Amino acid sequence: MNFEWTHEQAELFEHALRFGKELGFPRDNWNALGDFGYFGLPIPEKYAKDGSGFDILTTIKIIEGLGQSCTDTGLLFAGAAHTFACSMPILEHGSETLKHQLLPDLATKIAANAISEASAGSDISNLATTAQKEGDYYVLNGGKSYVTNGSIADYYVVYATTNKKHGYLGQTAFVVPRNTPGISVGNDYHKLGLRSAPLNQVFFDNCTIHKDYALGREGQGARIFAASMDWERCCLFAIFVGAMQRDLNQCIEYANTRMQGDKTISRFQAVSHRIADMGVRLESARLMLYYAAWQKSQDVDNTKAVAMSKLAISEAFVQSGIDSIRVHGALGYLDEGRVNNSIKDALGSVLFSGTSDIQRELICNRLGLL
Amino acid sequence: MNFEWTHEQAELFEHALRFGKELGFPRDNWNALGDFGYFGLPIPEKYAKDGSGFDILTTIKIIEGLGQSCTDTGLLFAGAAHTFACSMPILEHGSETLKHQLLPDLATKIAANAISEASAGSDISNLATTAQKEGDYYVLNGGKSYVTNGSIADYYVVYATTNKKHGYLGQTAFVVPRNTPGISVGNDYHKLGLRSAPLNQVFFDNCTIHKDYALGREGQGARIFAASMDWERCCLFAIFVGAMQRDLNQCIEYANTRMQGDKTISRFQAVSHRIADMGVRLESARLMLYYAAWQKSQDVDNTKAVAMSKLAISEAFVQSGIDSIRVHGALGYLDEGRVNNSIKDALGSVLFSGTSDIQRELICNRLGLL
Amino acid sequence: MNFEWTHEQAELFEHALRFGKELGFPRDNWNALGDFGYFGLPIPEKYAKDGSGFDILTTIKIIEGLGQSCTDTGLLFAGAAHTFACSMPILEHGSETLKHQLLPDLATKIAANAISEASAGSDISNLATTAQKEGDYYVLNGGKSYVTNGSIADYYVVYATTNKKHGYLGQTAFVVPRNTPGISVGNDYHKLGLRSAPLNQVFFDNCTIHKDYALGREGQGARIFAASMDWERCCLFAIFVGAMQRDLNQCIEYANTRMQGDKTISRFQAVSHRIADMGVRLESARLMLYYAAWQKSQDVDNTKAVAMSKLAISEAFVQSGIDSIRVHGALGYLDEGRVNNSIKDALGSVLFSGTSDIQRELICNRLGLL
Amino acid sequence: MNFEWTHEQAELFEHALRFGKELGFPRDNWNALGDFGYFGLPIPEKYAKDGSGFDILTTIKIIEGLGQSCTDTGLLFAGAAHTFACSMPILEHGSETLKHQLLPDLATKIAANAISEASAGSDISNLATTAQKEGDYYVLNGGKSYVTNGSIADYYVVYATTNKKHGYLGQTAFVVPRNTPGISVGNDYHKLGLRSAPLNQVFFDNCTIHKDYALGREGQGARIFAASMDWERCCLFAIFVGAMQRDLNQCIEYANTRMQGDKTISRFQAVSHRIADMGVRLESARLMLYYAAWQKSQDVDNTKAVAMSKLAISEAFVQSGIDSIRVHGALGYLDEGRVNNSIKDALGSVLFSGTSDIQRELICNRLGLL
Amino acid sequence: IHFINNDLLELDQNTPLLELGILDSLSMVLLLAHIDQQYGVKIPEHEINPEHFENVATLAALI
Amino acid sequence: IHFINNDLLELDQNTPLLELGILDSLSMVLLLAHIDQQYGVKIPEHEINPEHFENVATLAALI
Amino acid sequence: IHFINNDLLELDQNTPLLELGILDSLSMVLLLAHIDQQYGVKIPEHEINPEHFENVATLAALI
Amino acid sequence: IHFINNDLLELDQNTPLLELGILDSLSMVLLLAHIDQQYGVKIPEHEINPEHFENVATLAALI
Ligand SMILES: Cc1cc2nc3c(=O)[nH]c(=O)nc-3n(C[C@H](O)[C@H](O)[C@H](O)COP(=O)(O)OP(=O)(O)OC[C@H]3O[C@@H](n4cnc5c(N)ncnc54)[C@H](O)[C@@H]3O)c2cc1C
Ligand SMILES: Cc1cc2nc3c(=O)[nH]c(=O)nc-3n(C[C@H](O)[C@H](O)[C@H](O)COP(=O)(O)OP(=O)(O)OC[C@H]3O[C@@H](n4cnc5c(N)ncnc54)[C@H](O)[C@@H]3O)c2cc1C
Ligand SMILES: Cc1cc2nc3c(=O)[nH]c(=O)nc-3n(C[C@H](O)[C@H](O)[C@H](O)COP(=O)(O)OP(=O)(O)OC[C@H]3O[C@@H](n4cnc5c(N)ncnc54)[C@H](O)[C@@H]3O)c2cc1C
Ligand SMILES: Cc1cc2nc3c(=O)[nH]c(=O)nc-3n(C[C@H](O)[C@H](O)[C@H](O)COP(=O)(O)OP(=O)(O)OC[C@H]3O[C@@H](n4cnc5c(N)ncnc54)[C@H](O)[C@@H]3O)c2cc1C
Ligand SMILES: CC(C)(COP(=O)(O)O)[C@@H](O)C(=O)NCCC(=O)NCCS
Ligand SMILES: CC(C)(COP(=O)(O)O)[C@@H](O)C(=O)NCCC(=O)NCCS
Ligand SMILES: CC(C)(COP(=O)(O)O)[C@@H](O)C(=O)NCCC(=O)NCCS
Ligand SMILES: CC(C)(COP(=O)(O)O)[C@@H](O)C(=O)NCCC(=O)NCCS
Repeated sequence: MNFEWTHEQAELFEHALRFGKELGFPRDNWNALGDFGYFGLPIPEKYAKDGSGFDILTTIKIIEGLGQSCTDTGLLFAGAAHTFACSMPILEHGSETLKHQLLPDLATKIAANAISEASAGSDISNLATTAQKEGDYYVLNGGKSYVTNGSIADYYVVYATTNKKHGYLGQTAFVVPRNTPGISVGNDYHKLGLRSAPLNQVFFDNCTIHKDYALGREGQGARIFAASMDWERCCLFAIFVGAMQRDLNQCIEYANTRMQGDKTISRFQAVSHRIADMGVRLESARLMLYYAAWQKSQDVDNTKAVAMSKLAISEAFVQSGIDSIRVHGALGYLDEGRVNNSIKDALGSVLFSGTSDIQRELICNRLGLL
Repeated sequence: MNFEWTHEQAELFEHALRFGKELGFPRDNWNALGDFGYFGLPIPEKYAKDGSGFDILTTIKIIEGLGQSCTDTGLLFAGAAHTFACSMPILEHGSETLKHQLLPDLATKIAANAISEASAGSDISNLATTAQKEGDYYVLNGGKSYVTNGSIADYYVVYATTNKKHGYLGQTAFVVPRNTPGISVGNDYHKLGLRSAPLNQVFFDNCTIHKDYALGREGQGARIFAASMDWERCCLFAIFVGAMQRDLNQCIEYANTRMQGDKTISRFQAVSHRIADMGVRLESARLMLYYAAWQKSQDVDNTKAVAMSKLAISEAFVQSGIDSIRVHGALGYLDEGRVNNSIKDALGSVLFSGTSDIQRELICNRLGLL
Repeated sequence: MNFEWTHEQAELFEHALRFGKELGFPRDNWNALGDFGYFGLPIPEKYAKDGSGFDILTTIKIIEGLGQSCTDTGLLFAGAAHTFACSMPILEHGSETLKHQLLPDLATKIAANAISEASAGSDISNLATTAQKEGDYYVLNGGKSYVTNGSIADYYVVYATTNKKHGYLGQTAFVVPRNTPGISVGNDYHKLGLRSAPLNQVFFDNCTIHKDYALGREGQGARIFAASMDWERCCLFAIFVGAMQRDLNQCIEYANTRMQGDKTISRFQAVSHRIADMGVRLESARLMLYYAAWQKSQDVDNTKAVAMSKLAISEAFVQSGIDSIRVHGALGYLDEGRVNNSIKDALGSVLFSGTSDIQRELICNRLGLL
Repeated sequence: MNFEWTHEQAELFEHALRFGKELGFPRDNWNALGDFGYFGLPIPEKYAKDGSGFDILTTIKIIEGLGQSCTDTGLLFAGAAHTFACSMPILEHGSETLKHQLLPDLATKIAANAISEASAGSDISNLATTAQKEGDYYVLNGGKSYVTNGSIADYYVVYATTNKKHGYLGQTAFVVPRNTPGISVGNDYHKLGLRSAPLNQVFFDNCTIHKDYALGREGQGARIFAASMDWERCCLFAIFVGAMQRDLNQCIEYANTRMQGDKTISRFQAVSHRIADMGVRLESARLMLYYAAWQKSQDVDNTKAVAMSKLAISEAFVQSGIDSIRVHGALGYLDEGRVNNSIKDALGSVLFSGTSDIQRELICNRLGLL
Repeated sequence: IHFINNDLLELDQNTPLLELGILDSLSMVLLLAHIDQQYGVKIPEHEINPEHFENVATLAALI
Repeated sequence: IHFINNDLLELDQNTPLLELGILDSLSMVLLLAHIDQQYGVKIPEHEINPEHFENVATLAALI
Repeated sequence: IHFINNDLLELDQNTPLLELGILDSLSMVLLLAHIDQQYGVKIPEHEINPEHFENVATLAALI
Repeated sequence: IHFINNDLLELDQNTPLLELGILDSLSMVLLLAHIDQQYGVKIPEHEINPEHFENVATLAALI
């Protein structure tokens, strides 16, 4: 029980903090993140010469540093979907040849996770996307309705029903290359926040893909998905802890400079105690983040700590974005204020990787509640 | 003590509800609102042939109906600044000739209220905008930093310091025509919400205006301002009660239709009890709105009820906009969802007419707290 | 739409305010309340020479005044269970002879409402208490687990299953006199608050009561109960609005007198804005109370407004009791402080007449949520 | 960065958990705690043969285990005031002879911390209790208004003004033996919770104590106090994390057993998601507790982490006590329910060691807010 | 009246509504509301009873 | 009028109330209220001006 | 294994657990937990499959 | 050290800091922090005393 980072971890962390200011779809910034090592952080050298093979804590701590120093949160979010919803299920359940095929470019080519449908969001138990096997190939059919990185994706990790009778176990996970005929993609959705992370409808119209693109055994998809959500819900939300620290830093700096009545506004407890509560929720959220990443490296059930962390972090991020605007007044409501992006992105964060309601369902479950 | 609207009031209310679907700066919709009678609602026939001379309750009830049926909340907000921050101080403190000059077009020409400065927001006690009298004229100097309707304004209601030694009583209110030389206006600010209500910086560089444009006696400005904020904080926020009802209606309709697991999501208490709390806060906010408008017609100090109503309504609107998105999931985060405009507009509403912190300062004051 | 009380109502209200300081089981204070007219407020003169025949608004306004001036909230709570859970279902569904028999002493003898069981609390759909008819008599069997006024009751309004097959309609309401053989009562429960309102287990062991003691038709009990809960949830909680005003008054007085650092604590916004929020929730709760009582006199479905009012009032009362202690510091934690009774009583108020969860279920229902 | 307890720490923790069920003023249970080692946990063997010399983490973890298994929270609270507000300032600022004199019985005689006065609570800057030096002795005069352990104390750690002109530095800390003539003590105050921790007024009427009873240099008292509050706010509140876990455990067990409508109440999300939020706040509070204790062993300023932990823990405890009652219904409102003690004790916990408002003032300070 | 199947249950004319719990306190409100919009009938209090609400057939009868 | 010193400030008849900020928007409300309870006078709107509220002496004059 | 009936459902050895939805993502966790306490078996990942979890009989087999 | 005037007060070398309340528990933290960044000095515990913190002049002395 200690909260000390190694010399090497502190150095990687300040390296992430320094990298922030070196930054349609911002392909240049995305490539710069690849060069920094962002998509390679949890990948072993065995599968990518620029993989880092870091443990979960070093990973999330670097991501936390990127979230603090990079203003384009949407871009970090896109890169983290790619790495944790796609690269990791490939690392953990792909054949050895598919791993050597796909990962070297993934660690550096873009991937998108596709499970949500028109009638499947919080409930992914009855997917309308089907995969019939024919000989050495699978034939995929159905639409996926909210694919992050859809328009820029070279590969889709698709979850489809292979056997409606096996229910929770009747689903398989595939890696569908872009360039597989039958794929069409809608234009990027206009949405509240996160403009740099494309969100698209993808339709699969008789997509024929070779057996070797399937992830794990047939019928394993629902648990492969749960395993990728354990990565996304744990590690992606490190971004938002970094962003909250920047938020808090800007509110401290502003409240100590902005004056109303030849007194600085921090002298009002309505302002200062509001900022205090930002720091309390942040330290709470950061600590729950660290705790969840540690348990994940420990071989126990870590779902409760991960659901808690995603909840605490995402809800704190929403409160952080409201409070940041409240502290800055009209300045925070204006776009040049450079402040209202937090609330716009944070409201996404209580939806994807499963809404706050669904995290609590998980928490209840792991607590023993029938 | 009763909550019954007269036959005539119910009819005006359903007339406002029906008007909503008959709808850069949307000048056409603004003129259509003028024809409906929106800027004329509290104006007497004595000063405009299309003035309605309604009491405060009939006024706010019609405005509440417009807020429910018109999706462009920003446009309603613009029109209400014009009517309640500008037309009313003109009605209540303008000379008889200025009233006959200005009001007939105001009730139907556009007005903007200008008090905020670079260093004056929540504190309007030390305004850097000066007005030196010279003969029969006043010479205005200084910038106003957040003028709603700035770019479209034909008149500005400007508050300036005329006598720094008289402090709280050293300020005068003027009606500065657009076309007074020395006025320059910045481009519409890019801001989080309310795109249809322009927000501009206005600079006044040696603006010479005739004595007859001053509102009330010299040195009365701070109390003329407080009197216009009593109109804006009471009546403008009727819009947001109307918008919350639409929000609630869309969440009821959605939760009864959207299914997850061949059950509608309203069967989950995380959803339904969330919508219950939307209805409780709405009924609370609506009732506090009505109560404040009634007291305003009653000749007592109504500032406490008005500050309470603005607080309750604006904070409920923020919660309403978050919850509306939570209920709709990804659909509510998408722009086509037609839902995320509430949170974007609501965050403005806890700032203008004085932030939530400042309303509580007023409430404390009227409660007796030293 | 107005918020004006008649001259006569204001006078009754100040009469309730003046009555407060004229005050095991405090039988003397209870009789003094009878003399004041407390149990007679909604009873017509036709059934009691000291009945007042007041409408719901005059009733609740007087009760609100008693809650403000009487420190024994538990005693007011006991009297209101008696009047609204027992006297009213007798007035509204009793035979003419039972009304002339029971009501004159009830308006002035004590009554207790008994529905809760060991396995029936929030769900009163499957009551284990049975009533078999034999000739001209009913035979009651079963325990009631939380009877307010149990030990002091002269009559019990008992709800029993008469026909398990008719479900929601298989229940009848009876008036069981104390002195009916087979009744035994446990000692007053030790509980968190409300010491002056006894709470008892009552067992009914083959209680034979004449047909004429049944309330309404057989099988009507569940709806007779819902109708009495409409009285209790609307009118009883008027007490707590009165108590919150006293709470707020004591926090204003204390914050303006108590000094820390030769400044009064009201100069800290952590204190004063806390008291502001007490006043906002109070005005909200009071207004929702008035609105619910008005709708109840209007012949529409008023369940949504009544559930909202009970929710808002009871939850505000809990917050009021916490905040009252926070404002007073250690003094409020001490018993002589005369402050910690609010939180102790308020926590009862979110349970009886149906928990906050159950009110929201009602609200959801009346909103249309499936 | 890891969350692993050593084998020895886990064993001490389960030893604390097992000790709970081996249990006016409960002197027998207090002595049993002494035998277990509770008052000796942070004391070195150099000053008590039964001192444990544990580090802060092992200390708080054992205390957390006692808070989970001992139902008498007030007794744990009394013992922790004694150890952390009195024993520790003696260990850290007492002469070597006073340490060998006082500590062996303290580690096993009872001590009480006395700073609060009639006009000094949150502000301890102007203490009316004076200490004039005369020769080799100090003469103490003044009342202390809320002394935990007052009636049972053998020693008082008294903070008095020695030099009004040196302000924040004009205060000295003394160890006043009970049996020093001139001490009188009031009867135990009747208070909301914590019956086993006596709370008393103590008056000092010309108490003459030898120079050697002073703690540290004259004028050091205010910082000696801040140093003892760093111990009390960090380590005492470990009790409440233990108590919240018991609370949560009882709500899980109850919600999985209690049925309403032949369904267990945990199947309602109003119940289960409420219990989820209990677990989230608990894990947050526990983690902030651990983090604060670690920083305290690290030689940095740890005041911000300690104020955060006390805030988070005490406020969670209040919410825990409300929610525990909500989950249990009427059963939780009844005393035999064995549940309503949490809210009663928790409301104390947001007052002593400095109210929640004062912790935020500290947090603001350490964040840099002017 | 597939209303009872979709809106209230998410069955035929002889399924016992009261005996098996389909109409309770809440579902009754939804049903009485549907009976007012679709068929214009506002069932008075006296006639809410186990005869008429035994099942859909008896219920339709009273409408 | 040590009211201004305790209630509003927590000074004499020549201290300039408006110039140094003692009467603002909030303090005015507290003062007008005290002027209604103690002296029964309800200062009309027209006479709130810098002449009468220059200081305590001028203020007392108008009362 | 009336555990499945009380804890998970609040049925026999041939009721199809996967096909009719009784074992999903959440219920599986409760079941795997019960299988560890009552029978000491910790079902490895590879053997969670539709053969073994077809029904109680096949499930008991694998235990 | 106009730091004391802006940051802590929003005065000269002889204004008594302790006697008039300018340095308390909170302001001390801000001051000790400023003394570490601007002048690199980390004032040890023993030397926080009324001699050295009597005023700015005595304080500057100890720095
Ligand atoms: C920015 C963004 C990016 C996204 N990227 C992706 C992506 O790359 N890939 C992908 O597959 N999806 C993605 N999504 C969708 C995401 O996975 C969400 O889970 C999905 O939006 C949530 O389901 P839904 O929108 O259909 O809402 P619904 O599931 O219909 O939920 C609507 C409401 O019902 C509630 N609800 C539902 N079930 C329950 C329950 N059992 N208990 C209580 N309440 C319940 C919800 O919490 C919510 O309040 C993204 C969404 C956003 C906003
Ligand atoms: C959409 C929009 C339209 C607007 N339109 C207009 C317009 O037409 N005309 C116009 O004049 N202005 C307008 N404004 C500005 C408006 O009047 C606000 O009052 C102003 O934005 C608030 O002050 P500020 O932005 O300078 O923030 P500040 O006053 O600097 O406040 C910053 C923070 O300090 C807090 N604070 C300040 N003083 C206190 C105090 N005494 N106690 C506690 N906390 C305090 C605030 O509440 C806030 O949290 C508009 C603003 C918006 C967002
Ligand atoms: C001071 C006091 C006086 C009382 N006096 C009387 C009296 O005179 N007569 C009388 O008959 N009773 C009385 N009661 C009991 C009262 O009517 C309460 O309804 C009863 O205590 C609540 O049910 P329960 O205690 O069995 O809790 P439960 O019904 O077991 O509820 C436990 C928890 O489950 C929740 N829950 C239950 N059902 C649902 C649902 N469908 N959805 C969501 N959450 C749900 C509850 O809200 C609560 O959080 C009194 C109670 C108190 C505290
Ligand atoms: C169970 C219990 C045991 C105790 N044991 C002891 C003990 O052993 N020894 C001892 O010395 N004391 C003890 N106390 C008192 C304790 O130290 C508290 O600090 C004291 O009760 C708080 O001050 P006060 O009660 O005078 O309230 P006040 O200081 O008068 O505070 C009243 C209100 O004003 C607020 N307030 C005050 N100053 C500020 C500020 N600057 N900013 C914002 N808000 C502010 C407070 O937070 C509170 O809401 C105990 C108290 C309790 C309840
Ligand atoms: C389902 C329902 C809401 C019944 O509602 P209904 O009779 O209006 O249809 C019911 O479960 C209920 O009201 N429970 C509340 C329990 C209660 O109020 N007890 C009061 C005695 S203090
Ligand atoms: C101190 C005070 C409350 C003045 O109150 P008063 O004039 O009623 O006395 C003042 O600071 C204030 O009202 N600020 C609010 C700023 C504002 O409302 N701007 C509106 C233009 S959108
Ligand atoms: C029931 C369950 C909780 C499945 O949990 P499980 O696979 O761990 O057993 C499931 O409904 C779920 O996790 N939904 C979340 C939806 C989601 O996370 N989409 C992410 C793509 S952005
Ligand atoms: C201003 C300050 C925060 C002093 O802080 P400091 O000594 O760390 O500088 C002070 O007012 C304070 O800590 N008050 C808390 C009162 C308290 O803790 N009493 C405890 C005995 S139970």
